[PDB]
Amino acid sequence: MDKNELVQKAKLAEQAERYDDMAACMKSVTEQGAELSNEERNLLSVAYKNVVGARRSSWRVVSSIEQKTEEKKQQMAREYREKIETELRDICNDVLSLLEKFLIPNASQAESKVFYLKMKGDYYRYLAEVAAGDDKKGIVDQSQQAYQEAFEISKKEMQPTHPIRLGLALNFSVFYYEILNSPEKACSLAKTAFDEAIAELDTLSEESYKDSTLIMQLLRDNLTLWTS
Amino acid sequence: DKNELVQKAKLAEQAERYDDMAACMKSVTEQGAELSNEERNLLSVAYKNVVGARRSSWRVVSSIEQKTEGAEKKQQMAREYREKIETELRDICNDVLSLLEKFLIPNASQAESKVFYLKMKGDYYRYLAEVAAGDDKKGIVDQSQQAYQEAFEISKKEMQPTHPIRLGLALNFSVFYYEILNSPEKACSLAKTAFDEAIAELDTLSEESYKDSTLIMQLLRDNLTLWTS
Amino acid sequence: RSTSTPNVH
Amino acid sequence: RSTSTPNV
Ligand SMILES: [Mg+2]
Ligand SMILES: [Mg+2]
Repeated sequence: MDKNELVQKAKLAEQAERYDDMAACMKSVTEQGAELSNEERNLLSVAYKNVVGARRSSWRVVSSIEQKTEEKKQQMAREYREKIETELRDICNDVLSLLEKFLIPNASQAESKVFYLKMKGDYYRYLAEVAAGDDKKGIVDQSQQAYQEAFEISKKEMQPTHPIRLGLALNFSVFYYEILNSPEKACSLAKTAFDEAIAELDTLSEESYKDSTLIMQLLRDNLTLWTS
Repeated sequence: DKNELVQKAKLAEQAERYDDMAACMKSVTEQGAELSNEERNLLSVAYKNVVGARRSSWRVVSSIEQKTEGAEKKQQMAREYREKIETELRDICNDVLSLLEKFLIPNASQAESKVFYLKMKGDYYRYLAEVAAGDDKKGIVDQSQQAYQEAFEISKKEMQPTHPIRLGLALNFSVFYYEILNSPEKACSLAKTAFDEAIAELDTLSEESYKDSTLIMQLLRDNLTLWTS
Repeated sequence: RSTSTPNVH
Repeated sequence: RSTSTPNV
């Protein structure tokens, strides 16, 4: 099928709340090799965010039950967490490898580079949420490095209020808080991203202001939550 | 182990993974032994959640198909996806309906279990009716009517007017009249008498099903006010 | 859209 | 639980 048909299919699936369909469309659009338009890019992101999101959320629930059941009830919770975990790693590995094979090497401008480098940061972070063993330190460093290169590219080439730069600070700050356990570096990173944007609320445009202000709100709420 | 399959079902349920949930209770029902009623309720919640996600996707896309009055490409694409969704939805309804015919109804040994499973049978044929077109549809509608009606007869004879299950049956049977049979006056009078009869015997409410009865009475009355609009 | 019997549940 | 960037 042709890219534009697949896109319209993805939008039907989205409207129907059938995100696995949605991801399968956008995955196959990506596999055609062409650079993604940015409506398309957003579609890929939404599909995959909702598909891992359901697992992340089941994983968390079954994880809590597993650790709060000291019998053979624990054996059953463990096996179910693991089965959930392995679906979740399959979802991240899929996005991760779409990002290595198509999306990052095709990115022509800073904006897209930051977008995908961020996504690569995120999907590594979802894998880190869930990793045990020697696995962990590698996954984490992957995530950190993807964020870091994205961060550097946005401080040099995007405005302080660009939604995609703001979003990257928000998620990079979350990585520092949640994964690395460095609340102090997470706060400083979020606080500067909020302050630099709030001093240029001029300069937002019509296509971006709802997103940029909503992210600024979350930077602040996180700030509030982490200073408690 | 019937009890493992049931413990996983509850786990699936907490993880919001209703297809896993439904697969557990499916194979539980296939062990061929009468379901307990904690079990029967797990089965019913599972498939209600599994089929409900399809019904809701069906309505969305079926609506897009109507708003795209050609617009032929968009309407064709919407039609196709509708039909893909329909076929998942028929598989789910058929799965449940053979569980009802093969295990649950034949094994129901108490009146309240029979009404529960005949109502359920009314329900899944109704979900198939929502979505049938043409030849199929009369047969499907008949079967839904017939299951509710049998249920309705047993429940008037055996259960108290405020029993959650008898109230739920009147609620669904009346929704069948209004929505599938397009007979609103018959829907209104079924719902109104089921409400009035439960108000006449508020003393039959018990502590442990109070809440469900009271909630369904409210839903009865809300349909009525909607249908009289 | 009419309301049918919800989960208990 | 921290909040990350939502969908647009
Ligand atoms: Mg329902
Ligand atoms: Mg995010």
